[PDB]
Amino acid sequence: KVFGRCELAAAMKRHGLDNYRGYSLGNWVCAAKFESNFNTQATNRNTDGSTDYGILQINSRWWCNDGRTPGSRNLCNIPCSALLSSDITASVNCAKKIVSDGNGMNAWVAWRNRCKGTDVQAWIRGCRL
Ligand code: NA
Repeated sequence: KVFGRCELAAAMKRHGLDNYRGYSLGNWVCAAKFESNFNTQATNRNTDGSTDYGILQINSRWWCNDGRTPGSRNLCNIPCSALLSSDITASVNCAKKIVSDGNGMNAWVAWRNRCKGTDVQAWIRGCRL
């Protein structure tokens, strides 16, 4: 599914991401925009052979099992295909584990490079939340 901005904002808010570990909702929406373009089905392969899955482009080396990433931890205890669902529950629950991991949202390279230190409130402006 390709989310609309406000639609995703509302879903992320419902799943407890607004202010999760101190990151306002706008951060999460920004990160989803530049990671996946709001498309739950986005995949992208890395040079290391791992792949990133879903709206938040969660990586198969650490976080999910895709059956093809040797010596990967599956710290979210999920098949990586669960991350591509139109229901973002799994992506959100895994993202909460990642963000808790000690590097915060810097784990998301597009967040660091395109959202961090910008006016991220702009990503939820106009939305009914
Ligand atoms: Na893995």
